[PDB]
Amino acid sequence: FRFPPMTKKPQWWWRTLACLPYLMPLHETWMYAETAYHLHPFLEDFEFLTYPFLGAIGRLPSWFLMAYFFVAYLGIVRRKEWPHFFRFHVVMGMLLEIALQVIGTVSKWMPLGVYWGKFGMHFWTAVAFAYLFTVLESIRCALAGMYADIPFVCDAAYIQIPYD
Amino acid sequence: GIADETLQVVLATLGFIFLYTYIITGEELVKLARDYIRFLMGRPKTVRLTRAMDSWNGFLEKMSRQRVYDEYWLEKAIINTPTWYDSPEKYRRVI
Amino acid sequence: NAYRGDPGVPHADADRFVNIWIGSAAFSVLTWVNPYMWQLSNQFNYHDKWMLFEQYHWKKARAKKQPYEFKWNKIPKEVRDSYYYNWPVYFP
Amino acid sequence: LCMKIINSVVVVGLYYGFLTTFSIGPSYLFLLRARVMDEGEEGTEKKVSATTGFIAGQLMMFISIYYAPLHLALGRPHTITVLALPYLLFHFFWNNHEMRNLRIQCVFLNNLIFQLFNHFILPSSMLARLVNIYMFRCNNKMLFVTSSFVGWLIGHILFMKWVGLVLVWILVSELRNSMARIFSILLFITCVYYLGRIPLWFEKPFVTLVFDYKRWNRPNRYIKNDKIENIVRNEMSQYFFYTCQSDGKERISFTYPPNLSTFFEMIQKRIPSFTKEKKTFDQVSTYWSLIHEEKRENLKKEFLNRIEALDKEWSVENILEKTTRFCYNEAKKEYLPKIYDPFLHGISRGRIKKLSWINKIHGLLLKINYKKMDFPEINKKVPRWSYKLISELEELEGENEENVPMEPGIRSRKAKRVVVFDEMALIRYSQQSDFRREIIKGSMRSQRRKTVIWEFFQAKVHSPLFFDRKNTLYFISTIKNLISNKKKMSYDLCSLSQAYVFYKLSQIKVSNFCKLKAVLEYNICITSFFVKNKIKVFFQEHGIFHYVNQWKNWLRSQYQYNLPQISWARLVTQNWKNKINKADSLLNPKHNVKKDSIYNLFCYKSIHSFFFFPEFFLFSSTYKMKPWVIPIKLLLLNFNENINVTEAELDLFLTRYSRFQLRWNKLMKKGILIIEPVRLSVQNDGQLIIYRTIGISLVHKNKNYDFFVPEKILSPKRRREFRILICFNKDKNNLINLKSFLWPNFKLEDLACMNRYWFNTTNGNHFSMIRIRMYTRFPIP
Amino acid sequence: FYEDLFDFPRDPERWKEQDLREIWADGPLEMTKPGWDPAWADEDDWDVVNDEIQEGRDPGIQPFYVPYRKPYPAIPDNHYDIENAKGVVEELDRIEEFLQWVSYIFPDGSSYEGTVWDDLAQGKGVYIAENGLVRYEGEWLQNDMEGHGVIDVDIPDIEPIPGSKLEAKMRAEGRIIKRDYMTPEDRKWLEMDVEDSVALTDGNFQVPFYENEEWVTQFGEKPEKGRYRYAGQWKHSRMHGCGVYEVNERILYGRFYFGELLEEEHGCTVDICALHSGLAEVAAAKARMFVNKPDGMIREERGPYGDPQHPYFYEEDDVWMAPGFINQFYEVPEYWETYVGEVDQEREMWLNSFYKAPLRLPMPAELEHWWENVEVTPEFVLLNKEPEPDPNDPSKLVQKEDPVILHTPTGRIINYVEDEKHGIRLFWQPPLEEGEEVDPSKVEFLPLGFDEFYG
Amino acid sequence: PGPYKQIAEQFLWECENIPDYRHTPEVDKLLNEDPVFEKKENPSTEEIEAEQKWWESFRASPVVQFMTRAEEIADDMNKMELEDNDTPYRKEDKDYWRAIPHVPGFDGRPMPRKAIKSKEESDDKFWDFMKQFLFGLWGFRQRPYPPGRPIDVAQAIGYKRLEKRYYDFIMKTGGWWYKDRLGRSRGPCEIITLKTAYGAGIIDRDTFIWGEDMDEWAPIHMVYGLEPAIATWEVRLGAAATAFLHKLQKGIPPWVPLKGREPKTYKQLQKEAIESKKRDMAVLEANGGVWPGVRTPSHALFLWASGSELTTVLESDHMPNKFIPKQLRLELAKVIPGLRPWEVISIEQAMDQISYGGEWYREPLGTYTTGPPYIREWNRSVMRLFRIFYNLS
Repeated sequence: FRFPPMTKKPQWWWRTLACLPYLMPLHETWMYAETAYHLHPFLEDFEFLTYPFLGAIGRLPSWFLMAYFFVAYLGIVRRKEWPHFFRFHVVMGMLLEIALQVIGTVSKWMPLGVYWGKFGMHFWTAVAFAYLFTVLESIRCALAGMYADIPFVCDAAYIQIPYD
Repeated sequence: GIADETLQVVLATLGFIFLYTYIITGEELVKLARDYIRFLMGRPKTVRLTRAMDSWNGFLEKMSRQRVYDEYWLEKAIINTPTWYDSPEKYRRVI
Repeated sequence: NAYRGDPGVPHADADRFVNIWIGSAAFSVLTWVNPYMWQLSNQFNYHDKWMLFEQYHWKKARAKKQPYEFKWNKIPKEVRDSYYYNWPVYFP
Repeated sequence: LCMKIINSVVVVGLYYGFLTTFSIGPSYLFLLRARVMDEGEEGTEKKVSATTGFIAGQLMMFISIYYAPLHLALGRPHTITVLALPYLLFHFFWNNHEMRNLRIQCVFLNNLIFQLFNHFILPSSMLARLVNIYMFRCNNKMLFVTSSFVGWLIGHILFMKWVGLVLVWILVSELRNSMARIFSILLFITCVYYLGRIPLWFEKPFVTLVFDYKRWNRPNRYIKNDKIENIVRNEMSQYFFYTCQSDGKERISFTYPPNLSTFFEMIQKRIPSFTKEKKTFDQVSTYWSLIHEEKRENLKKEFLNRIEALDKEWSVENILEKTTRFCYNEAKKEYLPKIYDPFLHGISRGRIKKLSWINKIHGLLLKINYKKMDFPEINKKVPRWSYKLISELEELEGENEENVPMEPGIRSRKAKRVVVFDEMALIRYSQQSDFRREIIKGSMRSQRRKTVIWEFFQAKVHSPLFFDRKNTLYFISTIKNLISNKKKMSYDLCSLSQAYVFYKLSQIKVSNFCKLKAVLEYNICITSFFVKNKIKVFFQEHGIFHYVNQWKNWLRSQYQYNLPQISWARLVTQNWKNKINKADSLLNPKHNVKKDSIYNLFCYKSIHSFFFFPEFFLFSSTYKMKPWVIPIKLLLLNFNENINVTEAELDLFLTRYSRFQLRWNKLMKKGILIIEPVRLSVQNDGQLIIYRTIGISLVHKNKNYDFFVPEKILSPKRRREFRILICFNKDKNNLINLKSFLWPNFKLEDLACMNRYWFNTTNGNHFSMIRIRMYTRFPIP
Repeated sequence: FYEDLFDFPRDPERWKEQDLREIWADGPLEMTKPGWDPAWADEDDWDVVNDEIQEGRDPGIQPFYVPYRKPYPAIPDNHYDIENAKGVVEELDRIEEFLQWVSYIFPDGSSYEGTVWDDLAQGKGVYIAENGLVRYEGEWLQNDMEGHGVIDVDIPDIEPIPGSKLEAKMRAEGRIIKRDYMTPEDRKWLEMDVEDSVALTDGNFQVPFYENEEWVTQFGEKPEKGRYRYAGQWKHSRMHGCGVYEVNERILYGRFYFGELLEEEHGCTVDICALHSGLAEVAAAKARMFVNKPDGMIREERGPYGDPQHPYFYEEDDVWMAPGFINQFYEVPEYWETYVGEVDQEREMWLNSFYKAPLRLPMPAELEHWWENVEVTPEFVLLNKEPEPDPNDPSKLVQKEDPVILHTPTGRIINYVEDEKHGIRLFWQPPLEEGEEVDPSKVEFLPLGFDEFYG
Repeated sequence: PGPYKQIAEQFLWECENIPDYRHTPEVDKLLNEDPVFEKKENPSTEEIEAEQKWWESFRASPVVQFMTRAEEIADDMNKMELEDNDTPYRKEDKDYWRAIPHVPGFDGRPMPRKAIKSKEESDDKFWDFMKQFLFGLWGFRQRPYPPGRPIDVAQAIGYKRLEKRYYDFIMKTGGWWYKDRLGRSRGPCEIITLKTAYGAGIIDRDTFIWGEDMDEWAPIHMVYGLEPAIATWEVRLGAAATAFLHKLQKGIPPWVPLKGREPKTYKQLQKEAIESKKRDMAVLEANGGVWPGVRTPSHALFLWASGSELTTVLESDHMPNKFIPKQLRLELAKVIPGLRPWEVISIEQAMDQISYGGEWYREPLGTYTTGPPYIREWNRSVMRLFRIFYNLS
């Protein structure tokens, strides 16, 4: 119905409410990184730090988790009455973890000979650290009241499709 | 010009204070913070603050006791200890 | 960029994520080069500094007259045990 | 003079401070940040401010060693280690983020503050600690510290100047932008590295309590043999400064007991003029030497009296020095209780373990005249791992098993619960390779020493060691054929000749120095020397040569055997001789037994240049016919002188075994399931050892004059200290060699080598074969 | 069958317990101790033995110590990480367990200083009991004294109470009194101490165990007071092998079988016993290096508190005490010169044990070569007759009968005749030992390889 | 007088002076003696002609010729046997194998070293040693081998492989100790502590050290993987700088090496060891068959090996002397006229009761033994299956 009009500097409503979709990717970094546990001790403590949040979920029935994706994809990415600064961050956090999932599946598909070896763990520690710090920097960008233009996929993949 | 930047950064201040008010801390903090806020300047201010300085004046009182109970404690500890020869009963039986 | 409209909302500089990824890759390669990253040691050992302090002041006191009382002994009890049990792993 | 200058504290300080210039660390990141934004007029100001801040921070860090306020401020390990990470993370994320004076002050303050965090150093911080080592034993401390700081500053200035000049002597803009780019990369790498490592009473880390020294910081095992746990820790000392006499000089001990010092001060505040001895503390104490001299004189007198007792018709056993015991009445053989005996138990007094008579020190302590349980943290308890952890497998079975553990704490395999596919209750399915065997969640898992990832590609867990898994030709050929023929169950009749038999006979006796080779080679180039007559006797005795039919004479002195009732074969041999004048070999079952004896003889010769002892047959038969009972209860009576005045069946049965094994394929129904108990030797007590040691003499009793060594009179523990005090200021020959076997110098080294590598080297007693190399490597090949 | 899975180096010489001359037993299921040892046999052990007799199985009991055989490791068919016996072998060394230097005190008063494995004494260590009356220094294996070691046992001797008539009698007969060789202050202090102990004891005077009449009943005499010592080979916490046994400086030697001294030497001659005694002494010296651990229970309870102990903080006057080349620039104080010289000599010998000994003695490679190439029994042996008597002078043994040659492997006998050219020509004798005979007619005359011998 | 008094006085004098027996003229004469021949002035023509005819008759006996040929054949066999074992199992160990000189044998010939030739043989040796060692460690059944049976597993594994593996092992361990000159134990130390000590000259390659999984104290140089872990380039630089500075301080020219650091080859070291053994044997021979002297040598008492008890044996009384030392006891006796030992004993007992209430002992040395961890869970699975079986089917 509105929005247009379009703001100049976003208030702290959206600054707080738009970085929520970075929660599950923040806590889902270590799912396929157990091979790097032989390399970095902090990955052990990160697991037990994210355990309370993964325990918070589950008491909510699975339909909530299965419908969150559809609600985000066709309640915020549709129609115009929503800030373009906030829906952008929603689509930022909604399929940032799809790349992580794809990497996970291509990792499991590979044989265990090269996964647990000295190459798989060295690949996965770097992947996990880079992904975690990317998520943290996206959170910082959201808190700063500006977009999060990650180099390769952000602009095109997440500005073309969420147009309505 | 400091006023402008301060009024910009206060927005981010409220931003992340509410952000980490709305994390796992938020899930146990429904109970915790709701109790804390529904009588802000009220019951929690007068009940939880007491528990807050309980630890403070606590280790103050322990340091005071260390001041006061360090005079002859070793003497009485040695006297009130049974051995092959000495015992508190023997001491207190005959002056 | 803009495909529906935003006048002046800043766009994040892309070099930050590039720096993060490059640093992660470089850290992985460096760890491959040197796995024993826990062997890195601090510039000073705290107990060594305390021993030097006590030695100097003890010598200065016994040079003239009066005995010397050690300041390390006046440290609270359950910090000395903590250091004694944690130094080999935390402060080598 | 150039000699006093070298032997000066200033020169040593400069020399050992200059060496620290060869190090590097994260502290130079802000120095590089000084140059990233040097473009512009403010760049010079930025550079000088950053350099001055760095220098001031290093100077303050140096000064904090001896200045009490700074030492207290920067003497907190826990606080600095905890605070290191947030500073770095904030500085990164918001370095991304009046004129210029405020900025100059800010950069100077930042550079000064960064130096106080005690950063790590590449490759190592040894060169920094060399300065502390030489600080400890130097005399003038301030001069040494200033000299070391000046030397470090000089080295830093010198290498910066030389590097700069060599760089400006002989892409460029690309690198100028790239350094700005890589400052962030280096900062991120440092942040990650620290993140992998971060986890006068004014010292207050007591508020923290986050380090939790009782937790498991090592990837070690969890000791849950039955339930007990709480195993002791190896470290049992403490940190507490005190002044004690080391040998005869005053020294400071950094591991003194606190209770001892507390009692010492308490008793010192009660009596005067006891510690005011006022003599050479740092030098030797005359009391020490006087006590040593008195002890030496008394020992010499006692030793001389004991020796003199020998010359008056006394047996050696009657003058030997033996541990004694006070006897009260030899008529009834009634002694004092061994606990109260000053000789047997004198030192052990004053130490009590829980599984007329008016004291005068009590009067002194209470400041009272003669008459006719507080613990301010002086107790010491045995440190044990008080935390009781459990595995995930410990609470996985059953819908009703509730001791309510929220977190196991011990990682386990990936087993599931449901098996059915009703009536059966529960079994386990895992079917996977496990990399987290029994590790504790607290440990970092990154420094296990038995299981590693060794290769580029790896699918399972392997131990590193297990993972990588010309005219003499004819007779020589005949010898090889003969020696290989003895392996088979057959010998060729014509294979061995007379020459072979003579060769085998000759190869028995051996010689090393002269030989026929040396004697015949020195036979030529003659008419200059002589040949000794002893070798003539040697040759005649061995039958080699003397001065007809020398072959028989040689085959007459080759150690013939003695009287095997020769008649049996000799009656056949001789008549065989005059009448001709005109494939299966024995098994030898005693081969293995003789091999060990041959090995023992070989060892002894190297260092120094009817199947079970039929004596036991009658004993065993008599015992097995009718066993006898040894009354050891009566023999060792009053040893301590203190007489003064089917589920349940299976589970309860297994409690009698400390360890046991269960194996698959009642009496026969229990004969299909194998139980293999493991039995541990824990019966080693003093009584059994004493009985075993003293029974030998009793059993074997009912069936220079003699190389006298005077020091054998004294007890083994007293002869050593007597010598130390002094130094401060046919069977006869065999028995003598046995008694003085270790006297030659080389014997200690040879016996040590043999003990290392010659006995019990594969039975689990020695680790020398895998841990210790055999030959040195520093000699030039 | 289960044992056939665990022998896969395929030992060619087939070693067995008979070759070690030891008797092992299976061990009944209801037995707890690791051996029979009639000394510690209790009533329950007798009940178990009687039950085994009644069932119809031989218990295997002897008049001496009988070890029980140990079991084989179990192979679990669920782990997916073992699947085999080599899997068990590789799993055994993947366990995170290491040798630890410990220093413990036990409730009865005993103590141990040395290395341990899985809370059991392994390697070198020192065991002390009965307030120093029992002391062992040597190698251990599974909480048992095994290998080489030295044990010392002391039985206390009579000491007179001061001022007593027994003291006067002992002085009259000339025996040595220990308290006569102390400073007067110490002597008076000890006299007061003994008076206090006697007063405290009251009438509770004890008779020690070595004064019991049961000793006379069982052995005909009470054990004698003095010093006992054994230095040799150990096994299962018992003396086993060649060793030297001493009682008040009287030497006994020979072969020991689980604490029993055999009457014959059985290969343990004087030289071999001396060699093993020296090895035991060296092992005890090695084990003594683990005594007085600075962080052990023993040091804290009673040990010295003034020892330097610091790794690299030496005072200017204490640098000479350090090892390494740094002490070459600092002089030893005059009070320590001789002792430092002797200690330096001993340390140099200890270092040469590693640096120079392997260049003189054979090593495991040479030892293996010798073990695979040695000849236990010579192929040819000479034989003769009598101890060679000669009834004209007392002995003067002079050989007259020609010797004979025996081929030990095949058991054949070789005899020779006398010819002109090649000295004595020797031949095969068709008869041989254990009985072979019946007329000589034709000979074999094995050839001579002199042409081939000389090439 | 007195036969034993003279011996006691001789022992006292010897312990006071400590003479040397290994450098007497008689021993030196016996060392470079004439084992064969007695070269001397010629005793006229008859003696030299008699020796000539004796030599001619000696070289004509067929027995002598046979002995010479047998000696030559034995030498050839030994040479071929040495030639057949010139390469170890692993190729990278060839230089180390070939550099070490051979040990002389009983006959005066070099003793060959057995070389593993095939993969199967190396695997057999490795598996035999590993099985026996591991079964002995964990209390299982092991084969009844003699104490002297050798297994050469070091060559089968490889020397450089052991070096690498135990370098990795050492890099993850701490809690080290070393012995000073007097024999006391210094520590505990980390790898950084050992580096700091090594760089200052306090610790060198000859220092005896004890680590986690070793059975006895050994020099730093001998331990596998310890020298690479400690002696890095900066540690070597620091040690060289310290040595240079102290050499300049003492006036020694820098090029002169430290004592015990002269360059030597393997042959020279072997010659020195053999010469020392020969000198000791000559000393034994000169005096008869016994070592001279009435006092046992100091090295036979193991003074250095018992250094940690020097303070304990120096002072030893019949009182605890822990809370009330002897000097304090004397001062108390000065203050308190009628002081008796029982009061001091009671005070010591009370003080030892206040701290360590009844504690400071642990359970005996077999109560915390678990065995292999996997066996316990295997037993649990077995008992669960047994419970399933016993109730149903």
